[PDB]
Amino acid sequence: TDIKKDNRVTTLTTHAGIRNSLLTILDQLQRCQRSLNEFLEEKRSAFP
Amino acid sequence: EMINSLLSSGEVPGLYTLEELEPLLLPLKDQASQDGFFGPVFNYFTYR
Repeated sequence: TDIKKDNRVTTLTTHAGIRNSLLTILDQLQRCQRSLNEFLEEKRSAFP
Repeated sequence: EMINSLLSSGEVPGLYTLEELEPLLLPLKDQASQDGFFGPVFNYFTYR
């Protein structure tokens, strides 16, 4: 949404500490992948 | 007075230094990441 407000490319250098926001979003996506392992094996047993 | 603080808040004030919190709370970032509790590691330690 804030990128939708201002679309100048050097605004990401000057936002409100985005670095830990990006790293934490990546880490939580890694963890929901590790939660999805079981469903992946279900669909692998589904289609050969 | 120390027991009054440790009852009321959850911390004991002026007990640890600054250097003696990172090699001790360092094994808690993993469960801190997985559980969903945010902020620094010391609030998670106090909550436990």
